Amino acid sequence: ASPDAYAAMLGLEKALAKAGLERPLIELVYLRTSQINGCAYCVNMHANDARKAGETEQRLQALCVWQETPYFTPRERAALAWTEQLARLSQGPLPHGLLDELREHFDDKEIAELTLAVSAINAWNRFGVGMGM
Repeated sequence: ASPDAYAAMLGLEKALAKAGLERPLIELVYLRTSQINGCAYCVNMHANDARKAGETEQRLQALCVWQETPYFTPRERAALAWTEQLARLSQGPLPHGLLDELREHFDDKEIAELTLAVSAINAWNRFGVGMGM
């Protein structure tokens, strides 16, 4: 019964849904940050969503540890490092190179889309965790 809240939160996923970032990738972004933030609700949602959109079990189980795995592409790995360091903003400055490295795999407008995706899920993880979903 804060409907003004739920919809402010949907207006992000409404923009993301119009975003030129490929959906399998924003699902890896959502699933990975939900791992880091401990939203079990979000992890179960997007995990299955990613299944929906055709992800393999092998990559799904490797994302928890993607850094060490060959299963993700350079473009994926660059979005996953952005998402990892923006999830852990509490702990660290971002490394200076991160923005530059990102530009070697995404055009400027993809980066803003990547960034709203990661911000949107960081928001949702906080609603989930806070309300014991």
